[PDB]
Amino acid sequence: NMDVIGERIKRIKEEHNSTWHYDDENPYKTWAYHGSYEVKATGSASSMINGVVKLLTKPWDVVPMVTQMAMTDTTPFGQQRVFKEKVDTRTPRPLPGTRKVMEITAEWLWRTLGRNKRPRLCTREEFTKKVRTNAADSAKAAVEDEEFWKLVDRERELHKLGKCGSCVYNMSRAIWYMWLGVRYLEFEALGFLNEDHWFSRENSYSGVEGEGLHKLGYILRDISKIPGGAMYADDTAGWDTRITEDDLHNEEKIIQQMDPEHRQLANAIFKLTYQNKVVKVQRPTPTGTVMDIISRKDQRGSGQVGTYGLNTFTNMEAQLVRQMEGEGVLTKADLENPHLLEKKITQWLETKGVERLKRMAISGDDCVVKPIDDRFANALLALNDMGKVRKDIPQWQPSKGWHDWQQVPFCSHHFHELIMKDGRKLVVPCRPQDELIGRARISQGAGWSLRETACLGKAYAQMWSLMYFHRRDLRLASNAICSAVPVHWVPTSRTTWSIHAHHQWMTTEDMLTVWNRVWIEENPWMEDKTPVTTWENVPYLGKREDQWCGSLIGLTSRATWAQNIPTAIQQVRSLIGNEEFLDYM
Ligand SMILES: COc1cc(C)c(C(=O)NS(C)(=O)=O)cc1-c1ccc(C#CCO)s1
Ligand SMILES: [Zn+2]
Ligand SMILES: [Zn+2]
Repeated sequence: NMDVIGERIKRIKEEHNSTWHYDDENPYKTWAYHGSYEVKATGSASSMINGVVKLLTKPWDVVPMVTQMAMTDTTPFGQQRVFKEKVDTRTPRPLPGTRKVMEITAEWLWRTLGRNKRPRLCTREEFTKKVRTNAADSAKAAVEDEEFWKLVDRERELHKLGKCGSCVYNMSRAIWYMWLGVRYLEFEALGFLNEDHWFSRENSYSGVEGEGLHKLGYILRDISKIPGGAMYADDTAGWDTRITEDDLHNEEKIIQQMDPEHRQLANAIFKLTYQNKVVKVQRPTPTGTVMDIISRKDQRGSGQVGTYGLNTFTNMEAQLVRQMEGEGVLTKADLENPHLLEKKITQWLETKGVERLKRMAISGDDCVVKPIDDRFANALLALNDMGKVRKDIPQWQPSKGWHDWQQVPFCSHHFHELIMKDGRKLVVPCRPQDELIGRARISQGAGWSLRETACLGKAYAQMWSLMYFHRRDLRLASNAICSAVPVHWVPTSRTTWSIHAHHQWMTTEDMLTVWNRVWIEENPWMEDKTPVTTWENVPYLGKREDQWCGSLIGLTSRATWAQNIPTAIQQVRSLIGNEEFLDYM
């Protein structure tokens, strides 16, 4: 193993030869531990609170989920316990018949995914444009420095030789340049999966990449029209820790479709940074804080360019295998059999594969599957054996599916079908309201002025006006925030890092105009393009559904908040100062 990871550990060991030691009280059980060095502790035990959002959501000061969200421990202590609880495990090797079906399905799926698209290298200028559009950080400064690109070039020359010197995953500007450089090289070799939308629904059938939260419910409703059994949406317990050596070798098959110069760099990423990895994690000790240097051959590195796409790929494969078991194509005897008949798998993929992909909505580890019947509920042999054990349910207990697409969980949301006052139907995204309020009350970092805090508050308010307008409390709080924040101040930072977010709320354009563009003009499931001219015609969930999804409507404290909200708005305005404000109430 040292022939692939040895150089990286050697450079770390040499840079910290003063404090480098082999701490034999290290807690690693499934990861190879190489050594430790002294570091300055980073992170926080609590998240910073957005005062503008907090002042305008007084009834949620007394809400447990809202309080919990504001916690989140990122200190070496928090790092260590998350590591222990999840990441320090070993997934049993799938059986030989299971490995054979996975291999056949992976080959077929990669061929299907690359039927129209050809892989390509991503560039310095693409990465630069992405970093700049995200910053609008020291990454924009690094990208502007020529010396960063020279370090990138030197690392790439090692990769071309089948060597790695500085690509270390993290759980001086040199170590920052080496981190950003590692990320650029991964983007260079595997970025095409995202940049050329390989997991778009048109290209992958099951995929939803590029679709947007506002489209996911409509796609779930379209899946519900397909004849078959219930809709299943099982959660995997820590998916990234369940990515096996066999999954990694199956994902690597995409290199067969690459040009020689591309294949060489992508092979370097796979072999040196995915199938082998050097990881840095902080750990508190009685003497202070230390950085541990660890390594392993499997699992997925969560904060990587290829993670979403490769998790989507492996989940599509795993769900097709489960569909085959449900249909009787794969038996218990087949999974144990190294010599299992490849022909029946090939025949099922070639005749039914695409139709079975159309029965799914897959986004990374998130899946919704509508099998041909309910035999799928009990088809658990391959799923458990591939290592994709379902979260909080005994291993052999049948899955529970839904016969209403509106009850189906997907991507931390569920979706409602609303009837507008004019008779038109809308499909809207929704989640427990406490989660929406709790998240909006969290500020992103310390040393933030009232202006930056208010502008992030406005971003949350405008996201609610666009995606969660159907929640009575959120429309009211959104109107309150936008009345409290100067009209000409541009929303800043980001409300989410979700791939399903297109950030149409990041504007000073009228929110009703943005609402019409997204929900009416651009909406392919909205045949009638008649605009909505007033928010009074922008619908709400039925009051009982709003309440079932966490609304405080009907409570006295909520009525008291709604009545007194001009007072709280005025208090925010007075502390912001003499600026131009508008009355949205
Ligand atoms: C599936 O969508 C999401 C999934 C998750 C888990 C989270 C989240 O909680 N993010 S977080 C941890 O607060 O950063 C956020 C969203 C989105 C919010 C708004 C969106 C939009 C749009 C249309 O353009 S998409
Ligand atoms: Zn490297
Ligand atoms: Zn709901």
